[PDB]
Amino acid sequence: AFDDAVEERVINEEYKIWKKNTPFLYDLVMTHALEWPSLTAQWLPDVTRPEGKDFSIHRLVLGTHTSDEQNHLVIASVQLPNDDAQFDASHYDSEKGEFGGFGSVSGKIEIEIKINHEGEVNRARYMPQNPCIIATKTPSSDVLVFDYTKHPSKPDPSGECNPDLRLRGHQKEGYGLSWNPNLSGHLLSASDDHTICLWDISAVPKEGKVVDAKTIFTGHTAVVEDVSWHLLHESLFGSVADDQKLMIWDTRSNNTSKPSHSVDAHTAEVNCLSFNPYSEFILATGSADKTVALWDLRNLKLKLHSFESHKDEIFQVQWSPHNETILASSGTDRRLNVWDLSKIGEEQSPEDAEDGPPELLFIHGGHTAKISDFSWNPNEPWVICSVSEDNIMQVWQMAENIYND
Amino acid sequence: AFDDAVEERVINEEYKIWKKNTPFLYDLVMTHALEWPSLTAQWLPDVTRPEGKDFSIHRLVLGTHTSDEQNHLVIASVQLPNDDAQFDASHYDSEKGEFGGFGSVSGKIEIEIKINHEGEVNRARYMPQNPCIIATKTPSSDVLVFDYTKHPSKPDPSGECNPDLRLRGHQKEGYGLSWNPNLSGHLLSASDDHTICLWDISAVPKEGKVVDAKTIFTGHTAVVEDVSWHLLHESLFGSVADDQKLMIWDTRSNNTSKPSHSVDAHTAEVNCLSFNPYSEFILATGSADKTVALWDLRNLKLKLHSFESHKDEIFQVQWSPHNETILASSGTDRRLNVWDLSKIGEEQSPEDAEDGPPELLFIHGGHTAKISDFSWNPNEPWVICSVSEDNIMQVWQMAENIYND
Amino acid sequence: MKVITCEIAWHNKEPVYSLDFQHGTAGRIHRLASAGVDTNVRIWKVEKGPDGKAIVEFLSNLARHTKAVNVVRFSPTGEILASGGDDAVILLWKVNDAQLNKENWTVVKTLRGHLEDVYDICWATDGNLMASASVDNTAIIWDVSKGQKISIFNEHKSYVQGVTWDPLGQYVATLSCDRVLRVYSIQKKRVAFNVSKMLSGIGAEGEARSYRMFHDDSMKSFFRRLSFTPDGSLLLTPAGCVESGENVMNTTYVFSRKNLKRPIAHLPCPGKATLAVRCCPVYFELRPVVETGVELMSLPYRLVFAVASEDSVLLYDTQQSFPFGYVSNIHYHTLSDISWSSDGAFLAISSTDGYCSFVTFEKDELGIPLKEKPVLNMRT
Amino acid sequence: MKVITCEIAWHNKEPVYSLDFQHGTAGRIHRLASAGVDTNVRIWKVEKGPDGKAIVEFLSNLARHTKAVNVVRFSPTGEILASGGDDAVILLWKVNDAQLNKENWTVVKTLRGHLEDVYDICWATDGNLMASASVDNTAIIWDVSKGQKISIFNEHKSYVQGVTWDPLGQYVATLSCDRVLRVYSIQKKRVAFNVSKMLSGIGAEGEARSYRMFHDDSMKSFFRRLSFTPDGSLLLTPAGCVESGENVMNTTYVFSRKNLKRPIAHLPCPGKATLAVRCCPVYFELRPVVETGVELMSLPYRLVFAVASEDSVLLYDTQQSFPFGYVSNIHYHTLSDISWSSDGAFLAISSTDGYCSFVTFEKDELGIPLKEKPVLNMRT
Amino acid sequence: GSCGKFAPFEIKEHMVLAPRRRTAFHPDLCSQLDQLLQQQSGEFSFLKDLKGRQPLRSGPTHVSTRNADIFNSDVVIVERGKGDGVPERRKFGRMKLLQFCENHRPAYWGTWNKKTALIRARDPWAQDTKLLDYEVDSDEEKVRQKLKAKEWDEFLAKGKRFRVLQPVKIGCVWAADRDCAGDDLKVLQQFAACFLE
Amino acid sequence: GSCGKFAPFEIKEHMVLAPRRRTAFHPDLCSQLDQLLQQQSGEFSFLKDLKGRQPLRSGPTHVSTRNADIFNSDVVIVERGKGDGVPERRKFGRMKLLQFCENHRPAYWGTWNKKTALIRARDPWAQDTKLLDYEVDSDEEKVRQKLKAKEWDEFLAKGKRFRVLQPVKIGCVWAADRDCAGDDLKVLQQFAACFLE
Repeated sequence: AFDDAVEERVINEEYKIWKKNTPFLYDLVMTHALEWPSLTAQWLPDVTRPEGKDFSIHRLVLGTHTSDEQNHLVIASVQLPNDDAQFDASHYDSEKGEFGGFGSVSGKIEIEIKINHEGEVNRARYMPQNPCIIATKTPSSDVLVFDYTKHPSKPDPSGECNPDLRLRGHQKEGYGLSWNPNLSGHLLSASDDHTICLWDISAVPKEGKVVDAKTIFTGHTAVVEDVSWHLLHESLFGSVADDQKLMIWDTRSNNTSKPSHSVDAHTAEVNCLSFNPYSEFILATGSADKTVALWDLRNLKLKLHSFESHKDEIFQVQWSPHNETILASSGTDRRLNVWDLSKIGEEQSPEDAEDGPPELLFIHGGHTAKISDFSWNPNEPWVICSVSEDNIMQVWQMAENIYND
Repeated sequence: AFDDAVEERVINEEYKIWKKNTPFLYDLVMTHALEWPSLTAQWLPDVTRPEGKDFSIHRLVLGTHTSDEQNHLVIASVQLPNDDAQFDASHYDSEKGEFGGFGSVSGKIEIEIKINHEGEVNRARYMPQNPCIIATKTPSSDVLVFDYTKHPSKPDPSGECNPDLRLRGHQKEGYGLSWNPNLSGHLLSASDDHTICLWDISAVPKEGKVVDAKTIFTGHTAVVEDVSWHLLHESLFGSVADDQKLMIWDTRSNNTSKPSHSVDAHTAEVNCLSFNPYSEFILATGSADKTVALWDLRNLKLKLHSFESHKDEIFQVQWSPHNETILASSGTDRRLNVWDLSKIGEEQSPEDAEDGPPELLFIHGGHTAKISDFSWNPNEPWVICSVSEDNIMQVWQMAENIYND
Repeated sequence: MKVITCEIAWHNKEPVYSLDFQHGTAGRIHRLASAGVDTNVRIWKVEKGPDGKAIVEFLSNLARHTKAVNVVRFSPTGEILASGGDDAVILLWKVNDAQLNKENWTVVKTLRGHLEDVYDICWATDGNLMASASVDNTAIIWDVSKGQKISIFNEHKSYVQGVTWDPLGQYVATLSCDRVLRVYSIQKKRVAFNVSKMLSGIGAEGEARSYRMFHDDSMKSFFRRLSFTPDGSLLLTPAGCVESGENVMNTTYVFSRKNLKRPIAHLPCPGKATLAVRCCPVYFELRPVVETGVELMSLPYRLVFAVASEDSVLLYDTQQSFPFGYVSNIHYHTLSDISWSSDGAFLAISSTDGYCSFVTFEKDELGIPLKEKPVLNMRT
Repeated sequence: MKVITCEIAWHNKEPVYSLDFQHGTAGRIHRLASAGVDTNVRIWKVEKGPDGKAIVEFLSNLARHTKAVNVVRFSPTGEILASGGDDAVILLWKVNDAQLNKENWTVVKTLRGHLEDVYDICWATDGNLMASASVDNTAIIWDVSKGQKISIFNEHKSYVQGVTWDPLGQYVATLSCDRVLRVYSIQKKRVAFNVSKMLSGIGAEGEARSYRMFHDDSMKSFFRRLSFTPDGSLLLTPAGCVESGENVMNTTYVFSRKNLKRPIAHLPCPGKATLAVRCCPVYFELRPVVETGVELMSLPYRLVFAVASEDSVLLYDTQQSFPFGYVSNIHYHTLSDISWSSDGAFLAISSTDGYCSFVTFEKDELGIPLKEKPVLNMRT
Repeated sequence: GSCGKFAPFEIKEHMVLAPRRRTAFHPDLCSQLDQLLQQQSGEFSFLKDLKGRQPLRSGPTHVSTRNADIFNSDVVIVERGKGDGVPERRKFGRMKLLQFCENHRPAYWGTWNKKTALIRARDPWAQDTKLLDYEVDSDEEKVRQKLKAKEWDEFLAKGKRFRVLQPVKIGCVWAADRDCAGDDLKVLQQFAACFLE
Repeated sequence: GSCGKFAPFEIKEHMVLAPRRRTAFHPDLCSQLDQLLQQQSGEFSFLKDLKGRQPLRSGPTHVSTRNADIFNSDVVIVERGKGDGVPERRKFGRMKLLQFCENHRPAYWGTWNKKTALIRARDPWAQDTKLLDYEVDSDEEKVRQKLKAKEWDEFLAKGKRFRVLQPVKIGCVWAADRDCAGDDLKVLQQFAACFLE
């Protein structure tokens, strides 16, 4: 009806005005249209710095969401200018009064590796101990594990994929997936089957192809939306489910049906969680309340704070790897919110409070659809890649004067 | 029956012994198996010499002969070591007593451009005034003209070709084709229709695609096997036909049914002819007599000499571009004979005469099938590329001690 | 970090004796000054290229010196360039508004009063006082504004091969060839501390085994350039010897303000002897600390410095025991002087073979700079 | 052809005055000898790399000379190396079977009798006679086997800056600074031909306009190295002047054996003055001839040679009027000497700025060598 | 580092890996965490301590491999000519890269020094009229010599009047050549021999 | 040189074209040929004149472009060490390249100095026993320093005892680093500060 047309017109006008205002708010904007929408996006730890060049090359792991076509797990390359090259007195525009000029310097985005994948790539996450190993979530009950160095750079002529490992623990599809950063080969997956599955692929023989579930946790009574290992403890891991619950599990606990700790995190479905890389006690959970709750592991009864500037459901929350006080959250409201922890509870001018709470730092509204997934760049600070539903991938970085000042 | 088996066994043994004896007779041997047999082979005048590299890159124009597949006009690249790099004290094998070792230095042969082609490529010849323009003879009555810079590097997804020019003068297929080296755009073709067709493509509009025959010569009473322009005269050209006749035509002559000169060249079919690049009076014609006749344009009644060391029909005769006294002839006897003019009528020892006439210099018997077509390299002396019926292409060069001495 | 060794001689293949960056720069491009035996003081423009490799642009040549120039030092404001040489006269250069010069420099003051070659020069924090060491066994303190000598220290018994000025304005440290470290009180104008000998444990029969801290004449470097910490807390003196076992080991001694007659510690440099010490002027936030008594000094910030021996450069910071950097075998002869850039992104090293080199650091590679530089508790 | 200019100084950035290849080599790798102001004669090994660029390997250093070495020449057999310099003594070196030498050379004969600097040396075909030109206005012919002087020519009035020996053993040609070319009969030991003046057509008023052929002292090169053709038919003398218009133009004169008092022709070199002439020792088959009276001499073969001026090298052959090669602006100062390799694949050029260069040719690029070298009609 | 049947990760020649940890390894940490996991004492307030100290940060990933980046420079830059006298580059800030997939106009690579008080990061859609016209931007579409060592020596010898040499070489041009360029033929004819009789 | 609707041939950066003619252009030549085409006089014998003169030849195609090949060498080669004392390379002739598509064994790139009197070019299949066993070959499968100008100066200063320096650089290694290599950590621990009390 008229709802779709009005929404499309408003979104187009908002994107136009955002593009017009982009120079004041960003130091880097790279809009790219992918072949198919990507439900997942993750920065690879590889950064290749070719000597004698003014740029570095980063890599991204993405998926494809085809309604009736062949689905692909994609590894793509992005070129980003070097910091020393960001100061260059090449040309001086005497009219606009800037050292600008569009010129020919541009970011190069290209697809490097495409691998077949049966079904949509719900979420792909590489193993930190070995970036060659990538685990993918399918719309089936199995979780796939690929090694992109053991597959051709171009897809097979036909047929489905040939996964290196197949993990069969669930009964339904899922979206939560996380490797253990302290125990190599330990993988945690969450699905709609109300269970969390833990696999240990560190003892697979050379000719092995199927791995059964090492452990199954059945504490949650609803769809387990996300699961994530603790970044410093090889035993503790958190999970957020549709039952408005966040559970902290210990693998040393013999009870696989009751978590070591349970918290009524929110008033609706909690879709994501992430641990702070610099503090072993602090984590964050994004909910359907349009809220992000801050949790201290030393005091789980009290919610540390609630970030409340989102306008719809929140699906991904990730911490900044270069700053403990910086948080990011994306959702269906076509916005990516960046928050500063050190600005919580500060006084605010009457017109500044109109924009939002003092903890809110930045708003990214360059996406015309739901932001499927975003990821911080672990090598270049303040660089975020976000992929949305309308096959749009954007690698961007906000202006230096916003965070540095 | 037993004929095929005996022939295969004898040819395999002969190829094995030739391969074993190859170090004594050649300074360069490069055997490559093509995807499909090639009926034509011509060296392109391009030689790319990358600075700081120990090799040069030459190019070859070839055809494909598929029984029921898609036919292609091929432009391929061949790497040849530089002369300065042929002396190298890299390793010294104390066992074999040579500065040898197989190592990793090898010739690189790869296909660069493939263009669709309706029907087999009977013969492809580039225009000397513009190597981008290549004329091909099809099994149809039309002659095609392509510009490989106006076509994709990879063939079309399906369908036949889109030739740049189509010349319709004949009624049947043919094999003789030659550009005018003194008048740009003048092309001569010979076919089984007993006629020779001359086209002038020097006035084709940009959107023009079909060119009618400018002139038709009907002197021959049999299948006109080959036609060739004179290398210094923009008006005279020779032709050899199945009627045992060689005719010299003048384009200034108004009689298109009677040549300016006619010679009963041989006692059977004459398949090829070629003019000497250093002498405007001397030419050579290869016949089905297993003979190559030398002709002087100043005295056409008398045959200058008859090379009589071939064992079967002769299909291609080409002069060496770097030596006027050196001639080459190939045929169905799977042999490529190289002859020295300066050794005609010389005394010979009784055992040397067993091998052949004194004018015979070299024999190339590395082909296990009929040599479809060979060509001298115009840039590297004594380098010959020969393609045979069993999809075998060989770029070779005989030993220095054979001709220099 | 990256190392860029220059393949083109700056002073006609003659030895390069000193280097110093323009401390007054506040941007990304820096000004460097080099002294050589060719009687020329050359000023260059140093900046990083698009790839990150240092690029050197020639700016000016100063040929007023008649003999070899041994020491070149910039004022704290970067406005006055002090050059000392074998002619016993110190030239003070300034930019004024000669075919090869992109920019022009002229002598403002000619400080005279030395009798032999001048080897080291140190400025005061306020920039109105200077200190210079010379071969004539005297260290002379000059009034920069008046352009005249104000004090002479003749307590040395050999060549004075290094002088540093306290950033808090209390002491002046001199290192001489007599294996003696001297600390002069800036207010009393006399000798406050003498540091020559050092004991090492108990003997074998309880005797007080005491040797000499510093190197003998065997040193291959003209210079013994010690340095104070930018905050002033620590004093680093190169060309030291420690009798660990039956054999001596080269080291750089580290002293505290609390007691100047005994060093806190020594950084050992096996191989050749250390000759230069230069500190990075950037105060860095502390690294994630593994709790240990490893730090040289316990303060909320840390400071990176470099110790240059005859054939190597060791990069230390405040809190770590082991150096975080080590570079060696980049020059065929003895190094002469090292100098940090204003932003800490460059470390220029000069050697007597005639060629210089740069050590470059990426953004925040050395550490996280403090938001506000700490205020100094000056004595004066 | 390829041009490879050497970016590394062979003689410590001092001027290089002479170059000569070892004519006795019969392979692909060659031996080159260079003289410089550094009182050193350096022998190097020159060969082409895999790509075709010349590569120079250092072999030996000869430091017996006390002053600058101006001329270095190899014997026709390549066994004796003649070196002359400012010390007025010519050293004859031979290979014998000192830390820097890969191979060792020692002095065999010390030819003495000159009073000033020696500028040019020329061998005889048999290798038993030598000729040398010096600043002392004398050209001395020496007996190589006896190691003693056999004749002295003192007819010069200024410095003698070039001497060549007739390959047919009949004449010796000397070029001096007095703008006079002298041709001495080898048997009479006297002056056979004097070539100083030259007329140019008919004057405007019917007069006989006659000027001087050769350049004055204004030439920036010490040398006027003329050369005979390897067959001996022609004589090429650089540093010539032709009054084409109202101003003179630099040129190289070409004389015949039939008459030595008037040149056949002159090759003009607009710009700087020609100083050196060196011929390729390879006899080449004639090019496809367009029939004209253009050839300098009419013989079944042809010979390639090079004329080096102050800042350029012109590559001529026998039959063509215009040079087939021209190279210029590869050195910042005046060129000194040129030398062909035994096989004709190398042309070494030396210049006074301190760096040398090579001109390399691919196989049969210059032409097709004769199967048999023509026999010479020796006079003796 | 081989996990299961998979080979360990292969680091390329110029590859760098982001650090796996952002904090120094504390031995007892986990144990203490375990205690703090069961005590559940609300005595600790992290947000209170956040404002009392500096945030924990880390810099961009840099190379730390042994003998990784070691380079040599054989060039000295000499600048001649007044030029246009462009303003100081340092006062113009970082060069921003703004590229869009749907823009026909190429990517923008340049600085931005326009100043506003309405376009806030808190509100990306906040309009600032009278300074920025909100219409579609994409509607339609002296000397710095790099002397080597020898050239640097020559420059020192001469000065500002010195210029680098441009070598002029003419290949083998013969009288029989037909496809040879006429320009080289005339340049070589400029040196044509002149005969006298 | 555009013929019809086709653009002229584009010569690449390092391309060379073989000459279109092999003889100098004679103006009256064609005319004379026409006469000799009509007279048909057998007075001329080409084979007779062939043996009385040298054959007309031409060399390999070389580069003749203006300012085409101009290079600079900054290296002098210094050879040290007796080595193995291998024979003279010059006496071994050209290195032959023999490669075959059907051979599993890689291509052969080396000289061949075996001497026979039976393997003739007139008869490739002529067997030579007692020297070559006719069986299937494919069954299964000191220092030369390149000194730069500075290194050359140092070599002249020192002599044969001189060796080029090998720079040793250790990247930023911190106590808090966890993935840092342990060898660099120990090498830097070798310089660990020693305290006195």
